[PDB]
Amino acid sequence: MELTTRTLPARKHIALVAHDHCKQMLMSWVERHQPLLEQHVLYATGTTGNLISRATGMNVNAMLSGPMGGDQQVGALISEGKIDVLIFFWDPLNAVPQDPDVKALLRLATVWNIPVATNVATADFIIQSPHFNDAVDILIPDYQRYLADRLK
Amino acid sequence: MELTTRTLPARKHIALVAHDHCKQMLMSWVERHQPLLEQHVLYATGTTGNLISRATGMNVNAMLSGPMGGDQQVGALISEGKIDVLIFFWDPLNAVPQDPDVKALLRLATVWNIPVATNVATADFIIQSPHFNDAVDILIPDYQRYLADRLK
Amino acid sequence: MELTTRTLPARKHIALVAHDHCKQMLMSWVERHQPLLEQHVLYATGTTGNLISRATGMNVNAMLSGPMGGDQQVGALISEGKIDVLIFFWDPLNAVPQDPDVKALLRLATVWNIPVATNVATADFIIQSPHFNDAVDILIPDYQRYLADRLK
Amino acid sequence: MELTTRTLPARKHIALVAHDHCKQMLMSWVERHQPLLEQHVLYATGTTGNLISRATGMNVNAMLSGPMGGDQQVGALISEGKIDVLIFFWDPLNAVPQDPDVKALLRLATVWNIPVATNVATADFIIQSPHFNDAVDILIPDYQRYLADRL
Amino acid sequence: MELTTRTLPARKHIALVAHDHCKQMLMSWVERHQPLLEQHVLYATGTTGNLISRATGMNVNAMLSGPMGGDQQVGALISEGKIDVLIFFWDPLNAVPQDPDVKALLRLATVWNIPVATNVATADFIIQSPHFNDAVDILIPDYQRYLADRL
Amino acid sequence: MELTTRTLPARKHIALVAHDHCKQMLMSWVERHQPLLEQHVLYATGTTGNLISRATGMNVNAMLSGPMGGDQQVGALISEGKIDVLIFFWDPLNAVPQDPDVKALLRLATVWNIPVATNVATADFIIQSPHFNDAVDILIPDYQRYLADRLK
Repeated sequence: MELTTRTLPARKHIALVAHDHCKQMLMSWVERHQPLLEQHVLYATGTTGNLISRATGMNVNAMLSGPMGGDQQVGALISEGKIDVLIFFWDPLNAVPQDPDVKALLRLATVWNIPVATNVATADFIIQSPHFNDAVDILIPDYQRYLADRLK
Repeated sequence: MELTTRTLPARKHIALVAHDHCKQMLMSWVERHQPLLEQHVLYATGTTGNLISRATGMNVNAMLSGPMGGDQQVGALISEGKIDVLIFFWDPLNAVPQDPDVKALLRLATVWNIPVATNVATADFIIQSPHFNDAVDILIPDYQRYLADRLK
Repeated sequence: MELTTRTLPARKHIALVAHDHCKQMLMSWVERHQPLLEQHVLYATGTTGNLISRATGMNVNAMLSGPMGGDQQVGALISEGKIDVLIFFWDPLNAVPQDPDVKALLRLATVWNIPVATNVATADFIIQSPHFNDAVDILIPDYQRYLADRLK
Repeated sequence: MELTTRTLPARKHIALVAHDHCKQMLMSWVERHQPLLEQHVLYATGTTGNLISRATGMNVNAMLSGPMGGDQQVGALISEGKIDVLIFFWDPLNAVPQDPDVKALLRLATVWNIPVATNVATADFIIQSPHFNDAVDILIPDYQRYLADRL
Repeated sequence: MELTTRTLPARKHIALVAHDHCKQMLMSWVERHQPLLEQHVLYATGTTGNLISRATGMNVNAMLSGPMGGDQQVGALISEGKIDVLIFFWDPLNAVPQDPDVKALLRLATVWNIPVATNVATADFIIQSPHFNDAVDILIPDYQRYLADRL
Repeated sequence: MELTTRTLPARKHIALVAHDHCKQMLMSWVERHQPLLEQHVLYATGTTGNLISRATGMNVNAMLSGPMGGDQQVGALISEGKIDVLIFFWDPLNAVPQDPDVKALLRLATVWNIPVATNVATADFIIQSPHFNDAVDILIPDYQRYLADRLK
């Protein structure tokens, strides 16, 4: 449908989310890039958020735990254009009860066209990118026109 | 233990959501109960919310459209205890792309134990219940004890 | 789609189903409302059924266990107009093997427009509704007309 | 879990089901095997059943249409040991709203261990197999034991 | 859509896949038919493959374990016409994380119209079928015409 | 589980896949990055592969169409370590018949820890990252040890 533009700020609002068997990976990743991450705004789901702040002293805006709605809170923030980057390490080897929430979240990150990482390799390539700390124009769906065509 | 208590106010915060093929059904339902619904606070996804407001003249807090993240916004409000009742007329005869969002939303409504109607019959029974206009206590999981246990 | 009507008898045919982690939740709910439930016809899936009759002494028409086909037996009965109310406490925090059966059962309960509760709050609202003990009409899809078109 | 046995009678109770895009495929298959199928008991979902009846003239016990509950009716019969063979030509190239019912039906057919064909090739192999026309014993889960242990 | 034909060779390429809870049931099925299976070419997912080889001494082309991609490797071979029969005993009573890989594999087997068995009864009917050791023509999508219309 | 490492060659093996409604976006994206891509080895699903080679003249190893097995062929290549990067613009606003294949493919990409992009924003950050043209070590699961424990 109709697409418009949005500018990701130089200072990104990053969401960090990880499944239990993936928390250790996210932790190491975060500790390895702390100096850089400290330059942006950090958000996370309940458990993930607390484990990170307690371990690194970084300021993290913790949302509810994933199974309790954290994923949907993050999804909502992305739709509202309040989250610019999503680092979501989900477990591809273990059945998760909130699997629909997981798919719904990834679905929204895809439609709102924001940088998304589901593994370390992708996360490294993203944060080591030269424009990670710059303003970046992205194409996003034009809700205004979308809804307008719906009310006709 | 693992559960606590929440009190639903007399003036309920109602979320109204409907798939395209079920919108007429929801519209009719809303019209036949405009008198009572006017005494409560209404929320709704994009398209649904506008249609209702333009047809009945009631104040409706419209969020994004479902496919664009509206379901997750509703789910978020529910997890935050800002939505007391959910009327979600999803289409059981049509496949939708935001199906994971649909499932995730119903999953949260189940978790947070709030009144949920997925069809007209259930909506009618719920709205005709006595203390529907009264303050009612519901059992909800104790998030504090939950998160605390997570961070052991 | 064409719609016709069906009359819910005063003495409702209630199906009671609960996943393992919600069984104590359902049991407790049934005992609290025994004086009321005793006035209706009860049906349930294998395990749930036996646990109820053995704990309350009430007569329950037990079907097969969910995983073994119980869910579909209930779905069939619903489509056939033999079940008027569905109380299905599925687990929102645990993945189950018969998940497709769960979704298929809730899909049909939605299609045939009967009161459905997936949590305690909704269930309480339904049974306290004034017409829970009266005969009431509900709108249902007109199958004959639906099939005629299919063969048109 | 403990297993027991069930006998599949010579005269089989067959459930015939097909998605719209696969109906023609099932119709052709049923027509070229009519002489044999006429010897067994046929069951089908609503639309499929009616189409087969008027096209071949055979007697078919039509259940409700799939989207309307037909699939679960068939599942119910299978779990009750009333269906011996399932011919389900579902469409692998088109999204279906009753997808959960489709997966649920197939899950049950697996559980109760009855012959199941989801395509023509499997359907042909099945009906050309010797035990299709005679009684044969199959292993099934022992429900009694299963339920007893649950309690 | 547009169809064409393929001929399964008398000597079939069989893929054997089973979830943990169904492995033993697959082992018993294999040994019970070893004489016949010995005359064919066997493929299997990682764990399943090695278990069969070590127990019967039959040669088996072992692929990666299912969760690691083995289901997709089998799916790939099927679409390439390298697999003629699929014996997939998936667990109908236990959810697996690679559930999508399971559905995708079954979806392809359906599309490419090859004999497929998800339980013992179906597997026995197919294996006991007369033309199991003969060349058999099956109808398959005409990929050429298919891709041609796309562009 | 036990992990090991793998080195992604400087000259990457890239898989390009896109759903119909996303083909135009991928196309123009490839054209705008043609100079970079020309120095690598490209793979793609049926339709997508031909459209690209036809419009850019680049050499593309085309597999089968996704709905016909293409996604599984790609997943197979990934698990075998023959694909280093995956660009998959799947349609988040459309229900696809091969949905399971789509998820299975994304699941493997996650498991094998290779760079993956599902939208333009992510694709741009990845291709501009410095290590894109350099040999890179990634953490992958140790299959040998994994399989050995399975046969214990």
